[PDB]
Amino acid sequence: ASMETLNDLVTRLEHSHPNSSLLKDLSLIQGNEQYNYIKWGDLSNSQNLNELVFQYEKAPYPSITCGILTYNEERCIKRCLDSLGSQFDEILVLDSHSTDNTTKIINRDFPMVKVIYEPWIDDFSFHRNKLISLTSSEWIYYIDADNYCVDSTNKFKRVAKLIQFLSIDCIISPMIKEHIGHVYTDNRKMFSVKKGIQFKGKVHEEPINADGSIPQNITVDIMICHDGYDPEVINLSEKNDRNIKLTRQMMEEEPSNPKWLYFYARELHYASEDTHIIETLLIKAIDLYKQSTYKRYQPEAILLLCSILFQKRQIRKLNEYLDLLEELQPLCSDVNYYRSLILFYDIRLKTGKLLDTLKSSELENNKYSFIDSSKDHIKALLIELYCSIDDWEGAFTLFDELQSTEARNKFLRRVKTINTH
Amino acid sequence: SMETLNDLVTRLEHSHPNSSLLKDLSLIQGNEQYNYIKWGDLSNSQNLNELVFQYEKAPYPSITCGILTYNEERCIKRCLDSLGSQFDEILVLDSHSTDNTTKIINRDFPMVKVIYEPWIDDFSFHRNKLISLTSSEWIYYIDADNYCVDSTNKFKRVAKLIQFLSIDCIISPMIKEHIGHVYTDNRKMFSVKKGIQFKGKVHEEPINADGSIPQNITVDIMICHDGYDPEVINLSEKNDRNIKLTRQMMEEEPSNPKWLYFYARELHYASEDTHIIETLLIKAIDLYKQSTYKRYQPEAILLLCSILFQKRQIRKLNEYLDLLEELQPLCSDVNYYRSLILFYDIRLKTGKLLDTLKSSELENNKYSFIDSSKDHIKALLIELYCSIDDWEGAFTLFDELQSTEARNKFLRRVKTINTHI
Ligand SMILES: O=c1ccn([C@@H]2O[C@H](COP(=O)(O)OP(=O)(O)O[C@H]3O[C@H](CO)[C@@H](O)[C@H](O)[C@H]3F)[C@@H](O)[C@H]2O)c(=O)[nH]1
Ligand SMILES: O=c1ccn([C@@H]2O[C@H](COP(=O)(O)OP(=O)(O)O[C@H]3O[C@H](CO)[C@@H](O)[C@H](O)[C@H]3F)[C@@H](O)[C@H]2O)c(=O)[nH]1
Ligand SMILES: [Mg+2]
Ligand SMILES: [Mg+2]
Repeated sequence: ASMETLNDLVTRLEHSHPNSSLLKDLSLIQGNEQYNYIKWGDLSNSQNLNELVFQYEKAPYPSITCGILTYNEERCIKRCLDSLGSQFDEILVLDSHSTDNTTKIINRDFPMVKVIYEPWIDDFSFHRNKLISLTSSEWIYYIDADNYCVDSTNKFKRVAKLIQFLSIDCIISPMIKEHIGHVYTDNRKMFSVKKGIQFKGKVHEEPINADGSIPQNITVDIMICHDGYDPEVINLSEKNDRNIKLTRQMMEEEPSNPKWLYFYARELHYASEDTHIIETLLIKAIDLYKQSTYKRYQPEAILLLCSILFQKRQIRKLNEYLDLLEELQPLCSDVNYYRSLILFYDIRLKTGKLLDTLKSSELENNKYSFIDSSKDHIKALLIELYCSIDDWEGAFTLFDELQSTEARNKFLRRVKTINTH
Repeated sequence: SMETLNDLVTRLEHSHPNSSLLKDLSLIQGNEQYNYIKWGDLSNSQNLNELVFQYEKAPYPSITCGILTYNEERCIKRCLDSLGSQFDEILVLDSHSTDNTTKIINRDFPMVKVIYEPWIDDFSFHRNKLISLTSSEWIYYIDADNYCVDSTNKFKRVAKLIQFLSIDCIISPMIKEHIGHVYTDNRKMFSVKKGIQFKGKVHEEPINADGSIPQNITVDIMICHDGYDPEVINLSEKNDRNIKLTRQMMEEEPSNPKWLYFYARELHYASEDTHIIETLLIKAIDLYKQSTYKRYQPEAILLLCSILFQKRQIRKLNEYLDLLEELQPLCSDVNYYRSLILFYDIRLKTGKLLDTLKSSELENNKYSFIDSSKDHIKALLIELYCSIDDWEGAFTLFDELQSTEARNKFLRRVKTINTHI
């Protein structure tokens, strides 16, 4: 009863059965090489592998309930429901007594959907834990009313079947694409309801194991869209205020929990509040993380602080927090991202000083050339320096001053390419 | 009592802003150099009044315009038309043109006198023969591929002024090449009463009767030249002519650096071995040490510098920049080259930064908590590409971006660039 990774199993099947349902389901799991499973024999024996593949073939699909919180979502509720298809065995909408057409649109166009009511009490976990309560299926998947699936393809059913069949203990995250096109992978939206999992936290809630441990998240190749942060459609300030209210509530409940300090900092940052207050909150959070087994968001907190420190040019302090992050997360790309930002800033600074020194040492200061009386060669070098530091206005300005054809070409060439290309 | 031409200009700018004297003085560029003898005290408004009226009243010296021609049917009329009726005598010395050159002159310009003299590979001999044939006080030389922009009687005025103030010099109009570059030390106009003679078979120049090198004064007269326009002229043919005559001068006057500079320059135009050119120029610069003749040394040093910069011999380049600074403290080209060195090193740094980031962080199991797609890193690389003027690389990565927040900076650059057209 050996154990190997999902990726190891993938390899075998990519030789043995490239059209097996098992391989097709496995390849929905991202980061396959993480995560282990237990085999019940020698799978390099082609008979045993055929029996595994065939046993997956005829295994049942777990039942899955889709749970949806609603409050005043007439804008998008139909978009949401239509995107789900017919995968799910049940669709519960827990509505907080909407005064728009939300429930009318549901009753009218979606008679299969069950609508339950529960008044809002400023606790996302309470509402989501109520949906768990009402679920008949083996699994739940949560989608929000301002979300919609692109490529349904029965992938929810398939993922549930695979995870259950291979006895993997986890929460499942689809990918969630914001309206700007940025994709989030740690969402924690789909799990079995038979293990005593409960959400905790009034906002920025997450699923917690019944023993209080933090479950492993596995991201799957299912794309969900969101427009809840699109300023053309919604009042971003209203939601930022909702989040601040509930985050503050959570801080009062759970001081010394760094999670809420980070989110408080993050929300004040969206509202363009005093960065020194944000800075102090993040420093306190990072310090609190050291008392905590809970590590989620520590990287994100360090990186928000970094963004502020870089902006304030506190390079020494910034490097100390990058070093800390490098230690906590050896393979995190963001460290060298920031190390690179520091280097580039200094490069542009050096360039700017060179430009200024040249300009004002031969600012027509009587001094004479032997290469060009018009000093167009110096002007042309200054132009290159301007483009180098992304000061195109200064470039265009001095370009107009050029009294030549050879001097003008280098810039004209470059400009032509941009318009066309 | 003696003072500068600039001093007289100052006095007159207050007293007599419409005097001929001041109008004529202002044709002289670099007035602050050069001196003259006042006759007493010009802070007296009557003395100055008399000087002014004396100048108003003084005669214009006679000027002959001398032109060498060989097969200039293309441009001889453009040339003669541009001269106007200024001159007291126009002499063409023709080397037995086979084209229509002299027919055009005799048909369309009957007052012009045409003399013939077989070409003997010696520009000085031909120019001195023009001196012999001159009836005026002054000679001004123009070539057949030259044409005055706007006469304005400036030649007669310059001659009047220089003679009235007893200034000992050669006169240079400004000569503007087809590319748009202006040369100021051409040495084309002087009195034929002082035993001046041209020397050198090519790149010839006027020499005082005692062997000394006259002072050059540039005047605000624009002359155009298209004799280096490859559209119209066979440059290689002209280059071969000059190398031949230049080699003859090196045999006559070895150890005269002038001819080493010109031989190097000509071999360079013809893309000959840069090591040979370098060796010639180093030799020339070393011969300058032995000579009071300093003309073309700055140009020799700068040609060498161009070559050394191209070969990336930065230490040697800096020695020759330091020499040029010691010789020409106020020459702008030293700082130009010092800036080129620093800009090149900066771009190298930027290039290595780009290469290091891209190779360590893209597509290789390192992860981000900022953006899982790594578009923030790609966005920074795009910035680096633009900084070093590699837009094609920038365009390529730009297309990989999925976030519009990531796209924004490059889009606005390009958008703002676009509106400037
Ligand atoms: O009083 C209320 C307010 C909202 N709702 C519903 O709950 C869902 C919450 O998502 P909403 O779009 O409002 O919050 P958002 O900031 O976009 O979501 C994140 O933040 C949420 C809160 O942490 C999280 O649940 C979500 O998954 C994140 F993406 C949505 O479908 C609302 O209709 C409600 O029923 N009653
Ligand atoms: O065999 C010949 C060849 C040319 N000529 C004439 O001499 C003049 C100068 O020649 P050209 O303009 O071709 O020489 P270029 O290289 O442009 O002039 C420089 O180089 C010249 C050579 O030092 C210098 O005189 C000139 O002022 C510089 F700008 C021009 O008007 C020709 O028609 C000639 O009469 N017999
Ligand atoms: Mg939402
Ligand atoms: Mg010419």
